[PDB]
Amino acid sequence: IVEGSDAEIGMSPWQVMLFRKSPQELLCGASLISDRWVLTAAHCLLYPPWDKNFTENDLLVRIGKHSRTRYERNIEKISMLEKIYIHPRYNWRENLDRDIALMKLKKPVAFSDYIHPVCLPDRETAASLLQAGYKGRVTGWGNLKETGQPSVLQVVNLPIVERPVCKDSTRIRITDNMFCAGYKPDEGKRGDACEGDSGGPFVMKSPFNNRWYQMGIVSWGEGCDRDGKYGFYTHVFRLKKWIQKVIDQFG
Amino acid sequence: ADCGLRPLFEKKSLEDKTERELLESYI
Amino acid sequence: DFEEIPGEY
Ligand SMILES: CCCNC(=O)[C@@H]1CCCN1C(=O)[C@H](N)C(c1ccccc1)c1ccccc1
Ligand code: NA
Repeated sequence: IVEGSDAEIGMSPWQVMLFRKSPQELLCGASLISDRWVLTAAHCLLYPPWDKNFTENDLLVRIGKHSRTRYERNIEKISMLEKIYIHPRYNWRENLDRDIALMKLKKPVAFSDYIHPVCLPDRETAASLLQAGYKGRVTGWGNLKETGQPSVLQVVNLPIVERPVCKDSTRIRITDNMFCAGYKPDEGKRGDACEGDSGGPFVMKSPFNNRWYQMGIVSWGEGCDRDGKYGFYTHVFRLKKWIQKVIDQFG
Repeated sequence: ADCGLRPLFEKKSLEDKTERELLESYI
Repeated sequence: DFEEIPGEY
């Protein structure tokens, strides 16, 4: 996260770290959606241009974390993957369309003060909140700058951007399964996701029921916090049918 | 269920330092 | 710079 701030303790209890076993390193962010299911970006698990194709056994999920590097004894829980599910129409060749993946955990994780699932939006939630100018929140342990690493989880609040503005900022073909967020040059305020924040949640707090919903998944950008560029997010509600199908079949 | 309600915030009626900025944007 | 995690994992 570029131009964010240190998270408060328990501020993002659904935040998940995807951790590579060997070499031991941060792979991506992710989110907890129930006691056995974790959501992330497909490109965290499968991206042939970079020779990325992880299997279950290559990764661990670490839940309830704050410190990036510390083993948070008595606070974090480390879980093993039972199965990975990548959207079958994930477009890694072109534009990261449908950049979404689910991971089923071997055992349920116990909820705590630091570990708790985020809600997924329904149609009404999406319609009311996914509006230009409405702000959401993005969190992760990714780079602090484009071209280093935070000691603790970082947070930044960013406004959703009008679709014509998103399209005009980029040469990538934008789809309905994506939205963009970030401040414009004239707005003065800054912030963006960066390398290692991928797969992390973009969340909004409903003013109707005061619950946090995951509206987006950190998907792609062009640099980090560059003037005139925006961060792009997987549109969670647009893919909820696939999410539900997977959970209904395999849960 | 209890999704989206944080033990250290919503469940205790404590607000985090910047959630108000989100609310103020929901115009 | 990651601290080692328990062997159980
Ligand atoms: C914090 C987000 C991190 N996520 C990532 O790093 C992703 C992983 C794959 C590359 N990627 C990018 O964000 C590129 N940087 C992006 C791009 C490349 C060139 C010019 C404009 C956009 C891209 C967009 C769509 C398809 C391919 C590549
Ligand atoms: Na920008």
